[PDB]
Amino acid sequence: QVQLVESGGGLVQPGGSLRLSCAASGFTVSSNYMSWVRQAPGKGLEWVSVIYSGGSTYYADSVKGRFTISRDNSKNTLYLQMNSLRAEDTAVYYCAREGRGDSFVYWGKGTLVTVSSASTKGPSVFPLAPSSGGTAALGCLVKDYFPEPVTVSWNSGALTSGVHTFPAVLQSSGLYSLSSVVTVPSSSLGTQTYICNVNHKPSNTKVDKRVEPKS
Amino acid sequence: KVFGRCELAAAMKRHGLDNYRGYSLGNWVCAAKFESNFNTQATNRNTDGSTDYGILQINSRWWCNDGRTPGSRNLCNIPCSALLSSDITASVNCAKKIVSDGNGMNAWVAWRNRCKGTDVQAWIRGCRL
Amino acid sequence: SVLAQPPSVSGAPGQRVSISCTGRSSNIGAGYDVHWYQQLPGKAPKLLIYGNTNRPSGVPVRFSGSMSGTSASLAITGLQAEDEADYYCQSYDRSLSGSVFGGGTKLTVLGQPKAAPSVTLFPPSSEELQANKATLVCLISDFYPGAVTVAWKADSSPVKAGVETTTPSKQSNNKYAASSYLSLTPEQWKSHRSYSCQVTHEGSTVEKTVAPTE
Repeated sequence: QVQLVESGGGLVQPGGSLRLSCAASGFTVSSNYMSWVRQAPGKGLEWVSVIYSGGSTYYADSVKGRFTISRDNSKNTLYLQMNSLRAEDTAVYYCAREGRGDSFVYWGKGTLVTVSSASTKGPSVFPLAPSSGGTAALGCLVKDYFPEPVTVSWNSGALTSGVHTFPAVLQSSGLYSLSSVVTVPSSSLGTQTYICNVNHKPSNTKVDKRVEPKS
Repeated sequence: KVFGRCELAAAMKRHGLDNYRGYSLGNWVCAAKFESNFNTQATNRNTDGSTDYGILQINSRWWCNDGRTPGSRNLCNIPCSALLSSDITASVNCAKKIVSDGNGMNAWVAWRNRCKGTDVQAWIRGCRL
Repeated sequence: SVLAQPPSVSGAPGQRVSISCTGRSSNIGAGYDVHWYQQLPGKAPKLLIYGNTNRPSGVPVRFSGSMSGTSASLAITGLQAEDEADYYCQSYDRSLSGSVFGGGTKLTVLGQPKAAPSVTLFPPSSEELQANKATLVCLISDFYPGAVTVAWKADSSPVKAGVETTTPSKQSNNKYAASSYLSLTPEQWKSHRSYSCQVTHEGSTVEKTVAPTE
């Protein structure tokens, strides 16, 4: 019943600004201790900021004077205004509801924030046609993009069973590549349409690719 | 003197602690319960040479002067003896200063552990304030 | 650091393990309670222990906490495969004026059931070849432990140029996945009778082959 939904994350350049939101349900943000915790890729948890039920605010020294925590009582939403963003601010940002003694009892799923001066590159999408017992594997190659992430869906969300989107590879070039593969019944190949929907928000890329059997 | 829960809540409200520095009254009552068990004469000596005095357990290294602590600061400009009075005025006035130092009510270790993020207003519930 | 944890801890199924959390006089040593968190792969952290020793709802009895002086510990008895995760201790520091986390401990359960990798190899698509590019896609899934070696071959010759391989990471099912990419020119692709992607995992080998003749 208690839910925390964060949004507002994305790519921004050094010195840039971004505002994160955390929409709450099943409790009132105004009468609770709410906090922001971040986690840089492959790194540990780092406490960022807190807002007490009474309105007092506290910040980690690393974001002091740059980040501002606040809440909107009518919208039951928590905010994190981030200014003068630096490369080292790149992390998954979690919204948390505190329990007794600043224990973090409920966490959101996190929103990714990337701070980079590198140029944004949209991916090139290629079908991975099933070749010629009972099942066939087909997919999409999402080639040479920056930064992370890319989301892949199949048949606009209709196809979910046997879908595996693999973690991306970070190549020598500095560009990423990933693949998404769906295991399907071989008898469906002549009839069922398979479209991978690739979304890369930083480059505003929204591409649908038909994966048909080869001839 | 050992205060009753509601008796202390009334006294603390009369000394302007309700919402002082954004902390509702129940936070103050809860902090005194877990710090001194509502005893104005509670005295706790620490291994470092400092002592915590009274109902809100105010520390002799930073806030009050007891003349026993090496490197004492006396930031509340009061003898530690004034903090053992049955009259909470001196303890309240010093707590108002402590809560304004960079830690908020976290300065009271027992408040952070037992009161912070709990239903603190249960500590003033049933009282005729 | 303000809170220190060992970067890694390992034990066998059924074993008792403990993860230490070393604080200072401004946090644990000041009397501030320690909280513990378990972070499963691809998931947000979840509260495991609160107020030094308390278990929230759903946390098994095999998880216990202890705390005295400037240190706290997390003990795990009857270690199971499901315990593999990143563990974090947390306290409050009065010098920094805020909540503080330890660096985290990665827990490995050495001896849980071994799972052989499944391999899918894709040749370059005609769409990519028509664009004068070529990529071979080798997808490795459902393996445990996470260590794998990928060896690419053009006929019987090993190929290392233009190879990009991921560091393996956990899937939702608690098994690993990895990918290997071999970039070639359309001319290089057409010059060989076959290309192979071979995955070595413990003493096992799974190999898939693609032929440019189609």
